[PDB]
Amino acid sequence: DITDKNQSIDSGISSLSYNRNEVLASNGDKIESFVPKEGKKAGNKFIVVERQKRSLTTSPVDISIIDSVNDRTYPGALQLADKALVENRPTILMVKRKPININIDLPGLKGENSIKVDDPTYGKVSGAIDELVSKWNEKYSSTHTLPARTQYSESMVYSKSQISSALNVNAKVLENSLGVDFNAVANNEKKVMILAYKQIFYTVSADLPKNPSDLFDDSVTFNDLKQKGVSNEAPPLMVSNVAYGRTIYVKLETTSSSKDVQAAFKALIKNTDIKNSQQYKDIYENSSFTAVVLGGDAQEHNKVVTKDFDEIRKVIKDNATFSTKNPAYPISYTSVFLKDNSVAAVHNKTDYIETTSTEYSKGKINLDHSGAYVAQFEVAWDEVSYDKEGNEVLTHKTWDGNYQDKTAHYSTVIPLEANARNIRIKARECTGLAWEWWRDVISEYDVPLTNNINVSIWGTTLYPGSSITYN
Repeated sequence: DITDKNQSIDSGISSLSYNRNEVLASNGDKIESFVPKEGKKAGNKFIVVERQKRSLTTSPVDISIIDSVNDRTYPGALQLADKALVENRPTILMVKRKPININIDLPGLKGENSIKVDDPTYGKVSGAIDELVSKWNEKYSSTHTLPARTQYSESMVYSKSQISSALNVNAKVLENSLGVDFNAVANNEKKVMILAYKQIFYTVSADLPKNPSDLFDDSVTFNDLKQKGVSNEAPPLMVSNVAYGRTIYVKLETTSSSKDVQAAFKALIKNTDIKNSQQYKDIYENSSFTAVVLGGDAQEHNKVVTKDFDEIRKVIKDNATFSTKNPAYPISYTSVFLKDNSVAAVHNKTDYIETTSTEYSKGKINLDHSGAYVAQFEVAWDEVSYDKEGNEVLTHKTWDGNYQDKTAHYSTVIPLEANARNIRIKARECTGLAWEWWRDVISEYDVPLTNNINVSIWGTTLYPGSSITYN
């Protein structure tokens, strides 16, 4: 009973100012610059990046607990709604607890899947569930293993702050357990795709209280709570739900930049007969598949890393079976504002860059003048580069051998850089007054920058011959 006159328990709370749609918000990073496009030389290739702005906004209900085989949050715990909570390290409230009812979502129990907890508390709650669980085993004695509810999530990685909203997990976690090299994808060197195999066995639901005062014991006056920490910035919450099980986390990382990564990757995953593409096969060489299992009942720090995805597969699947006997650890939960008893949701909002790319393979041109006459060639193309605006800039370049007699069997190669475009070859036979007045023995326009563009002419002044193969 404070002099502030907000003495009644149900009064303090119900009369507590705040905005649910904020008190639990995680306004991400605030980026404001980059460059719409960029090419880059790295080995016998030409990299083309593109920088688009993206804004992934999400409002989660399903919050992931940090210390999987460890930290303990449960149906009843009362946690203030502050930033600590968001970082999976929520402050906690401990006052005298009046009885409550638990209920597990386990199958074939609708009607008898509910116990009471005379003294809401971890050990208490846990044990209860324990007894609850077993009781099931009893009703289902010829079954020791039942499938687990798998929830799939998946996405490439552009930022901690990005993958962190997409998959809905503390970014730190991934950065340690899966070991992410952000700055490598941030520079489009590495391309990462993370897998989210949330294994579910069941949950536990704490029956909603008609009123707050129905939780704390009468001896608990709202003012002790205003004291425990509550405020317009600490609206207490009750864990309305907890889901138990684990989570398989695969990481598909690579060094390529061939636009067909997410492609190859997905093809690989879904294991579609397209994954036998020679191109894919190459993108696969430069890729490492790491898969770990968090949550519980699984040798901590365990981990896999195979170039053969088949190995990642056995992992996942062999983690579907959910033993009813062995302990199931907490991995997800959903609290509720006492006051309005509405579901408490987090506000992840952030802008990030969407890297996009393609790779170009170098090539050279070989000329074969096994001709019974004299000829001059004219090879010209454009080298591409990108300005600060992300615009193409066509630098026109020509072979210094252009406009020059070449006799019975000549030989030369013309090294073209992987950023070569508008490639046109053209051999003109020298029967006439001058260049623009000779007959064309070959003239291919916009030739493709193949491994090798070989132009070979042959023939008689009168009866010329020519061809051009590609690799």
